[PDB]
Amino acid sequence: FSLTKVNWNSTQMNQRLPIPIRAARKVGEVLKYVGEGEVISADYRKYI
Amino acid sequence: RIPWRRMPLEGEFSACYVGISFYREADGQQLFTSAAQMFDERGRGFVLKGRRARTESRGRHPYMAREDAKKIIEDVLAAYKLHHKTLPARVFILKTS
Amino acid sequence: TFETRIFDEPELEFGDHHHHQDPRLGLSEAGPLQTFLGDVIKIGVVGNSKTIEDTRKFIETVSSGVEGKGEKHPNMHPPFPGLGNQSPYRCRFEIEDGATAALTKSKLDKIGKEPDHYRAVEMAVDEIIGELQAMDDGGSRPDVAIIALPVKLLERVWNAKAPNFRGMLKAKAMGLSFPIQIVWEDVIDDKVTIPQKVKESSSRKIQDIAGRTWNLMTSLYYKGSGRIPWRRMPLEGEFSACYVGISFYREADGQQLFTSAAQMFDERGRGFVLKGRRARTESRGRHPYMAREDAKKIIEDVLAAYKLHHKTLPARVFILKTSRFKDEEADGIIAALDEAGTELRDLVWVQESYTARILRDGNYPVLRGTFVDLHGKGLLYTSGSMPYYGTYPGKYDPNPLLLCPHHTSESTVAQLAEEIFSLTKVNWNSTQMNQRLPIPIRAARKVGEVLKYVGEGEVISADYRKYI
Amino acid sequence: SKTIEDTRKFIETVSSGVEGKGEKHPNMHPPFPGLGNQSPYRCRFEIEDGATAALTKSKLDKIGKEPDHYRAVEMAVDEIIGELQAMDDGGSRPDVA
Amino acid sequence: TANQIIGEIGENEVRGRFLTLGWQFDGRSRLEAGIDGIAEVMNEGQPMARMIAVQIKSTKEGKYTSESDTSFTYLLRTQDLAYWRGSNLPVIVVFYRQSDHSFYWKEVSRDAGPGERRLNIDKVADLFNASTVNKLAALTVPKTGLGYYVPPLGGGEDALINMLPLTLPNEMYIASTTYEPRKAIAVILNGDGPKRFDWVINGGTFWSFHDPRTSACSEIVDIDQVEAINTKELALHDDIDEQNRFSHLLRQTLRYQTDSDLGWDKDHKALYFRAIEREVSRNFAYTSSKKKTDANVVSVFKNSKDETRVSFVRHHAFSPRFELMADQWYLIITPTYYYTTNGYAPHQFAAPLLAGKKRLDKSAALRGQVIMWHRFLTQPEAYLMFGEPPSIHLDVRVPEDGWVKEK
Amino acid sequence: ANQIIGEIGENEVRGRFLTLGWQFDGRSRLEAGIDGIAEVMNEGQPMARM
Amino acid sequence: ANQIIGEIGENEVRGRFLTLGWQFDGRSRLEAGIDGIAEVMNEGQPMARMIAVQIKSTKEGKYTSESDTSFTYLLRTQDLAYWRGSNLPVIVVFYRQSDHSFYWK
Amino acid sequence: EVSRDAGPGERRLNIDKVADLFNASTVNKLAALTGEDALI
DNA sequence: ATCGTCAGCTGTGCAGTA
DNA sequence: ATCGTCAGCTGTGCAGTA
RNA sequence: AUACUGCACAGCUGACGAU
Ligand SMILES: [Mg+2]
Ligand SMILES: [Mg+2]
Repeated sequence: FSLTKVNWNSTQMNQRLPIPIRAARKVGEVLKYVGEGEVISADYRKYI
Repeated sequence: RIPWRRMPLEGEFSACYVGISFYREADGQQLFTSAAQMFDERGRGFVLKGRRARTESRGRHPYMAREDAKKIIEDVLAAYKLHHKTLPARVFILKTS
Repeated sequence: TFETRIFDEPELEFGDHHHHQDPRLGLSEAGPLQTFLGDVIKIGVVGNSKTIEDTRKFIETVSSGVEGKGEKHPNMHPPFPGLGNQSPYRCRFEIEDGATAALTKSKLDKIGKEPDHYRAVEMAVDEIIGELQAMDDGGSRPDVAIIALPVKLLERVWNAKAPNFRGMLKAKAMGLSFPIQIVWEDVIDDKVTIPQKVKESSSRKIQDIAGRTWNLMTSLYYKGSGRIPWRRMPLEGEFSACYVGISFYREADGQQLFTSAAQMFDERGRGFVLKGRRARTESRGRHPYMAREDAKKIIEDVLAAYKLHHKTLPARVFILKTSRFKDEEADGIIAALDEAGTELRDLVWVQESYTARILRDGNYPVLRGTFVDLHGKGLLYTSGSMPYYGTYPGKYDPNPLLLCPHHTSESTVAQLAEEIFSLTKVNWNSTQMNQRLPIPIRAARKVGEVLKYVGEGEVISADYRKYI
Repeated sequence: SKTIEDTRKFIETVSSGVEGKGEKHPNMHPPFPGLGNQSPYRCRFEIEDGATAALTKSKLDKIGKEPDHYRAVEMAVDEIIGELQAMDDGGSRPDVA
Repeated sequence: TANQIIGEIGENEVRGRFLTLGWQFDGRSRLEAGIDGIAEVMNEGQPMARMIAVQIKSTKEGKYTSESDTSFTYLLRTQDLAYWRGSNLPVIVVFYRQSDHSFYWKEVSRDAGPGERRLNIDKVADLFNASTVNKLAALTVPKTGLGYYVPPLGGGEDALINMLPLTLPNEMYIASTTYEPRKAIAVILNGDGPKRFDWVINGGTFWSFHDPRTSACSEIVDIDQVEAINTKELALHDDIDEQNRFSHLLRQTLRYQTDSDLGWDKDHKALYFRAIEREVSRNFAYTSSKKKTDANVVSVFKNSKDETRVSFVRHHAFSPRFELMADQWYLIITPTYYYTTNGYAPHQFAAPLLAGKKRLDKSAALRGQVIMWHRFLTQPEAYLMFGEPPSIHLDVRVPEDGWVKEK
Repeated sequence: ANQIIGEIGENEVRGRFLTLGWQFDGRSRLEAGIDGIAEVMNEGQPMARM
Repeated sequence: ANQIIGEIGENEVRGRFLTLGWQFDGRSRLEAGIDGIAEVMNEGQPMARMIAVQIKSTKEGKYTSESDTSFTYLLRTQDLAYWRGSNLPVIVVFYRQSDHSFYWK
Repeated sequence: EVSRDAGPGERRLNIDKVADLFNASTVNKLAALTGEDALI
């Protein structure tokens, strides 16, 4: 419950999922279309 | 630079938080695994980042195997020990399966 | 020309995250670092009937604001705020009516006939420890003990004419819950014509009635409550470090020599821990120099005691030793370190003299902390003139302690000089600002001074409350 | 460590003006004006403390002990690159290293 | 007119004199006639939130009431005193001189104390300038002093250091030796002519800076030629015992070749000043130009009441060491006293005589002792040449300029 | 226009201070937080209170 | 540090100006470009009507191509277009801390 | 106004609109400084 | 896979900053 | 094996609180 | 012995070498 409003894409307190689940889902959404041999970045700003 | 972070409590051990989640392939019916490896900085900061790797599919199941789970934890521990110059005292793992 | 640096005065942590360079002011302004739950401290007392009563009136009278020596320079002798509603310790202190010891006046004249003095110290201290054990047996256990000696029982136990005192009685007292505190009557009575031992003089002039109560109470509060008065602050980017210091004490008679040590580090919450070691430190040699075995043992011990509390391993190890760093034991130290895995290392040596005695233009001596790098040997002035006071506390010839780091160390000498300058007023004895020799060697001297004659049974309590 | 302290000292010294070599051929040796209001860049350089990589002496000792020429330079280069990569991934990104 | 314009240019110039060491003098409207703008104390880019009320008078040109370079016995009024005491902020008094553009301030407050008629004794050492600025910092902080204080106000002063650099000679001489040192001292003692002893002998070879046939005979040395080695190739590989042998070489060099040959004490260390005759004074005023010559070297102290008995006589002593601090030598000094009852027979009670003056007050003469001792040693062959210690730079100064001297 | 609104706010603050007959004098922009100095008088009683 | 050197340079240049009169106001902190307004004194009465003055102060250190006889300064064309469209002459001065080199251009 | 009491500072000033006015009324104030049962 | 002829282009290092 | 040179290394007493 | 400052004094240590 403490790790809930750490998500920086929004500003509401009406957040249900915690930050690591949301970050993992957004990382996967962006990673869905990346082909093999391309460059993937560890920077979080490329995913939100 | 990060706008805000949760307040750490007093007296708690050092720890790193790892999520886990899955996603599809947008043409076929498969599933991957992808996640972040967040923890607390040495000063006043928060490190939220992914990993520079893509896990393979290995079947249409939302559960991994005993060959990349060890690798993920090794990467998290190496990323913590490169910055804090020591290994942490606690590992927190969150999963959707 | 020679390069130099200066350092601002380091602060001390207190209650409410408060940082200040003046521990009296920080204690009086923000309370202790760790407050006590109950507002009670029970203190034992050994003495004749005159010392108990005026001790009670002393405890009563200090609770109303005993002022300093004078109105001028109002900050080296500050006004004591008392023990009521504004206390530096925020707790009350009292003598319970179950610790009111007295001494027999029968076994004196045949002691005054003086057949032997070693047997005299033996029977006197055996009676003292017997009374303390009989006090701790009942349901009137005190948190501390005052061992204020009778005058004739002391004058003829110190200059009994080769005796020893102030620590041998502790050396046969590692079995009592309360850590004892011997107090000579010089401030407890504060009127008696005390002799000056060898030089037949009037008395030892001490000070006024503010700073005495201040540092005495501070020592009593640490020794009684178990809570800790102060610590230095971490920095936003500091790694994890442990401080170990080694001293080179003599025998009980002074032919062989043994090596004592200390240990300190931080806490997981808001605290500081300073321990000795509950083991013997035998010689295996005669010349005053280290061995591989003792250095490896103390390094393994400090690593184990850090991992017991923090559940991690420290990223930095700091050693302050009073002799040459040679490879006969540095191999053991380094091997124990990468056996653990600690990355940053430091090995600093002290006591090289006649190196620099820098002066200034004016009348006063140098400031507190003028550090100079003499092409590797960094000399610093832990004492000197001091601006918040407005005066110069000190007589003449302030010694610039220098740092000779071993070449295995990974840091610059200026950074280590700043770190040791932040590690001067951190020991839990008295409230004095100037502390030339650092705490890791200070505590090592303080444990070796009681270990140099008894280690035969009665293993030490490493809680440091019986070492001040 | 010593390289970092001398780098900070170098920046601090050269930010406050630098004298010319001599009066012989003045256009060959013009004086540096420093990063003040007379700066020939209209910007200033600062070394933030949140990202600064100090190299431990154990790793340098291991570098100076390898007899093989190729892999020693390779591992030194790779270690520096890993330090800079972990510098980049965090929230303490510098403009130039 | 004249007075108003010269007063406003005076307040402009003292605003600049405020500004030259921080001290942001923020002005105000002139509608009080007796207080200027409020100054705010600052410390090297950081304001310290400390403020001083300032007031400035018009000008001072030429001579005035008891005007002098040091005395300046000027007296002010008494009507303004209450006007200058009915205040909370510490009001400071300011005047301006057009002769050397200087600025007068020597008073802040007296707490309702009529001290004569407001004496302004100025230019004794320095006026309101870069020197003695902590006299302005310790104004709003009173003698009550709970926790508040002021750090030293910047400045930056030089300071001396007490090791004299040495320039050693160019050559050194070695030879073979098949003898013993107890024979050497015997032939030195029982020999006929004059002799010196600026040599040492190790177990295998010779160690000196003199001839195969020295002025102190040649019996101890061999019949072979001594070998000429330059001093820039000397023991620079290993074996600090060779450095110890060079130390004994330089030890005998300083012991048997000095200026106005002294005696060599073994109580403190090294050398000490002698007595020229039977219990007489010993001054030897000398200087390296400047404007002050030497004050004292050796004095005679007598009994307080028993005039027919002498108490003691003290001389000055020091002890050089051996430190190759980065291939550059340094002789290290320790100024101490040595006591006797006649100048030749050693004192049996010299322990508490070193204290006293070491106990009484501050140093107040250690700089002078360092200066005269560094000038004393810088004056057939001498086999030595001495230099001058460096002066290091500090960013901080002691606030004793703003403090009170010891009484 | 942040300097403009800061200056007009300072001037109007000084005007409301002074229309009741209370002194207030601003400072330069070399400060940090101390935006001015105020001394109080009432019916011509200007004591040196800061 | 460089913010206070400009203020003290302006103050002492004004002290030089007020030395022989030359009534100078300075500006507030709202100014941009041109500094305060000054006049010329005539033996104790402001006979001159008005003129504009601008301060320019620098630290210790020589100027560009300064070799014992001269130096050079370059002017931004925004400032030049600012002063060209005006109703008052302007003057430009220099630094004062080496040997108080108040110059007029 | 901010106080000078011992300890920490007092941030987060709360200002009302009744007695904090800068009119002639409040001139001399700053001049004195010198459970529930649910079911599843 | 070698040897003279001519014609030109990259690595690797030392003084000297005129 | 005590005498010299050189560097520590460790124990005991006064005083003055500026 | 509240300590922590210098001073003075004493003992001890190791580094080289002999008629
Ligand atoms: Mg988005
Ligand atoms: Mg004690």
